Amino acid sequence: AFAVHVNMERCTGCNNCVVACPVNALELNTVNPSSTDKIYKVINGDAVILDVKHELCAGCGICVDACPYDVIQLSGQPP
Amino acid sequence: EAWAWGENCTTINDPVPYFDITPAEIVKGLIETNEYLGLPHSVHIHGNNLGNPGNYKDTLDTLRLAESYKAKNKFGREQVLHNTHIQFHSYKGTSWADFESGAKEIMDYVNANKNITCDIGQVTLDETTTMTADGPFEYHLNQLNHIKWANVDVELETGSGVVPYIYDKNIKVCGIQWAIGLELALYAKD
Amino acid sequence: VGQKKLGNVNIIDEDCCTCRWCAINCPTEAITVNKIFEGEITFHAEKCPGGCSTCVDVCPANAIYLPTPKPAKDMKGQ
Ligand code: SF4
Ligand code: SF4
Ligand code: SF4
Ligand code: SF4
Ligand SMILES: [Zn+2]
Repeated sequence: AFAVHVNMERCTGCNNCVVACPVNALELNTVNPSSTDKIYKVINGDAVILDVKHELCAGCGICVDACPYDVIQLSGQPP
Repeated sequence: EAWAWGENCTTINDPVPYFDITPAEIVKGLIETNEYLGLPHSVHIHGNNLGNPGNYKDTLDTLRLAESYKAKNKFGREQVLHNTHIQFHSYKGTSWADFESGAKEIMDYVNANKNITCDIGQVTLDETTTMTADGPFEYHLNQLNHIKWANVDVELETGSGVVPYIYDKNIKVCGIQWAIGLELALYAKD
Repeated sequence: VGQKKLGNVNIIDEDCCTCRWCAINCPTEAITVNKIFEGEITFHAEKCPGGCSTCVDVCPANAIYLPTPKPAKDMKGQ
């Protein structure tokens, strides 16, 4: 239930934070999908986090490790 | 499709990787589909073990797959499957030094069966580029003659291969390849 | 002359976690470790969304693995 922050100023729209998030990958890549909500979607060229109320993230670091030009900061402390 | 992993289905019976369906099953299924829908043209068929000696046996094995179908359509056709470039499928023998023609056997089977129509792939004895949708044959040819080779795998669908080749007159292999198509055409009763 | 055994091998006890890896793999069955916890853990593989090897990365006792993909001509429809 952590909080992710995306630096819009250096986001290129690469979409490798959307493809690599394992909560996004739940809908289409799971047998009998449990939850179909998504943290990121690239609207107007930058990654927007729809997870406003910080309910779905799991601090996995797959998205921080994925962005090619580090731009996603993961906060492990309560918002 | 096994070429997409790097293998080839060298006979009519071996299964596809991860699919465990066989050339025989897929040919039969497509024939049933075609004659059920009543499409104008039949199942045009390439075949297996292309371009190797001794594959007239496999050519007969793949031609025996139509023995239980009848061409039903509102268009006039008596085929149920069309076996193409058969001078390529009518080789005989073990290798390229004990290599002769099986056109006699192939056309005996075709002269028997009336639901099988063919065409010849007569080689015109010149320089040419060979393009078939199957990878393994082109790769094998490249490893034989050490000339260019292009491969275009499609996604969830087919393969490809382009390789120049010299069908020159100064080779026993090319001479016999030329003779085979003429034997096929001149052994045709119909 | 008989036996050599130069030195000694023993387990730091405030760091070991009862994994049973060294006991299971010791050549002479000379290690005596008993797991602190008992129970069962199950993995419903059909619900993992693929590229999330967080469980593999964080398992202390490296019990978890990504089952190696089989080669072609060996997949056998599974
Ligand atoms: S930390 Fe994991 S769960 Fe959270 S947004 Fe990133 S990839 Fe998704
Ligand atoms: S991976 Fe990084 S650069 Fe690409 S869209 Fe996500 S935040 Fe932006
Ligand atoms: S292998 Fe197992 S028993 Fe041995 S030190 Fe490591 S955790 Fe402890
Ligand atoms: S950490 Fe492992 S079990 Fe959990 S979602 Fe990722 S792959 Fe599945
Ligand atoms: Zn062909």
